[PDB]
Parts: sequence; structure tokens; C-alpha cells
Amino acid sequence: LSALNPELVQAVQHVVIGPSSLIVHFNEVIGRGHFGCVYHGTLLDNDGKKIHCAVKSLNRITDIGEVSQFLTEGIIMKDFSHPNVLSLLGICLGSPLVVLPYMKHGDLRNFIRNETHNPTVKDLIGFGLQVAKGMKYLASKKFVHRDLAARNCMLDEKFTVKVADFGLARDMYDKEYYPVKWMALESLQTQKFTTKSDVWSFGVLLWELMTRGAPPYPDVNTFDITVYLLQGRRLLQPEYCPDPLYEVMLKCWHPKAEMRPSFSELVSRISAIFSTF
Ligand SMILES: O=C1NCc2c(-c3cnc4[nH]cc(Cc5ccccc5)c4c3)c[nH]c21
Repeated sequence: LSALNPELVQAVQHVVIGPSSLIVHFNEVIGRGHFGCVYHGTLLDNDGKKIHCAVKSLNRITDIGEVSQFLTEGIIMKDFSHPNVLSLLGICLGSPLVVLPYMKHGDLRNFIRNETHNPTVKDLIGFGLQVAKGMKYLASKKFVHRDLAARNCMLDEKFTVKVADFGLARDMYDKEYYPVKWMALESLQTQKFTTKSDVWSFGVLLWELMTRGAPPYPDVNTFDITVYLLQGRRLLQPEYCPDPLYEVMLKCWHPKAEMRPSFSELVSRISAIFSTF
């Protein structure tokens, strides 16, 4: 750790959590291993308040070059904060640690599929609106997500949705052993991603919400999705989805990227639909 560039060490200071400010429960994993090496933790802020956090150990990092790049990803992610985006609490320099807020209700796809929880049509639309708000913030920062889906959004104790699976919170479902159906047509064809391809994925996430987590295109092979979309076939209107909201979903899947709504338009339209409930 003495081998690190001093100006870079000075630059990461506002992101670094001192070792005496973090208690990691290395004996308690979060999410039964499905989310990788992520543990319960307690972060102590400047006032001494105990913060329940999720602590990811980064085993893929060994060399100083990899450590330096990790410090930089911490610096940039720390500048992203919004009520509907998963915030970085900090990093701890054993392997490097990523400290994230604890999300009591786990991923949004499992939450809505959960037979115990009974979200209403209003609640599901409200979750979609929160995702559109988080994406509107990311798109305003010129950030392209590339993997937007309900499985990649977390839900906290106040039922606030947080867009996740970006920055140091990426590779969240990478488990140790002993997304073409959300992709825009141009991304399937050219492998290039834009905010307009995130809008297409958002439309698929909205369909996931309104079907309470049904898998999209269950009878279509991932290879055949491209031709299926070029034929002009699309995900159908879910049973209790209001017509104006499905019109918004369909606009997200327009084959011409420039014809799709912006996330600002999506927040606008969905907020007005949500307000009817
Ligand atoms: O059944 C569950 N109860 C809580 C929970 C979580 C949970 C809790 N807190 C969290 N904080 C940040 C994340 C996402 C994340 C996880 C691993 C790596 C990178 C990012 C996260 C996920 C996942 N499943 C379940």
C-alpha cells in the first residue's frame, strides 16, 4: 500500500473508509451466496452513528495497477448519488472492500415475484417511476447502464428502488464454483450501447413490473430474438397494465433509437399515470 502514487492516494481520501470505522461480519453473507462475497457490515460515520451496510470483498484485485484503477472507479462512483441510484458509501483498503448501503428487500425482481408480498398495480407503477427517476439522473450524467433489468435494481427498508449493477456494484450475480432479452435491436446488431438503448431495456423492466416478474419472451431462444424483433413482434400488454403505460412501453421498443422517449419524457409520462391512483 506504500507503493501507491501519492497524488492518487490524496485524490481517493474522500472515498476511503478508515479500517477503524468499519466492522465487517465475514461470517455472515448477504443473499445466500447468489450475490457473491458480500457480507453484513457496520459503518461508523463521523458522528458515531451505526450504518448497516453490504460489504463486497474484491478478490479479483491483486496487483498495484488493479488497485489504482479500483481507487479511480471509487472516486467516480462517489460523485453519483441520487435517491433512486445505489450510492457508494466508500471503499476500504486483505483484498479491497466496497461498502454499499444495505437493501433490506433485496432485488426488485425477486421482491415482485414473492407470493408473500402483494404489491398493488399502483405500487408497481411507483417502482417503475422510481427507476425512471434514477435513470433520468444517470442519463443526465451521460452514464450508459448497458444492463438495466428488474434483477439489477435493489429495494431498501423504505421501499425505495435503487438502480444498481454499475460502477463498483457491477458483477453482482458472479458466484464461485467448486442480457439479450433486455437489449435494444441496434445493440443486438452492432454491440453498441447508448442512453436510447437503456430506454429500450427500461421498457422491458416496466413489462417485468407489470407482470410481477414474468420472464420476457419465454418461448423465444436468445439467438432468435433479433429476427423476432425485426418481424415487428413485441412483448404483449400485461393483464392489469393501464393502456397509457403500455403505450409508453411500446414507444421504448421503437426500432429507430431517435424515436424512443428520453428518460425525462418517461418520468413525466409515468408520474402523470401514477398520480391517477
Ligand atoms: O434476501 C436478501 N436480503 C437483503 C439482500 C440483498 C442485498 C442487500 N444489500 C445490498 N446492498 C447492495 C446490494 C447489491 C450488491 C450486492 C453485491 C455486490 C454488489 C452490489 C445489496 C443486496 C440481496 N439479496 C437480499
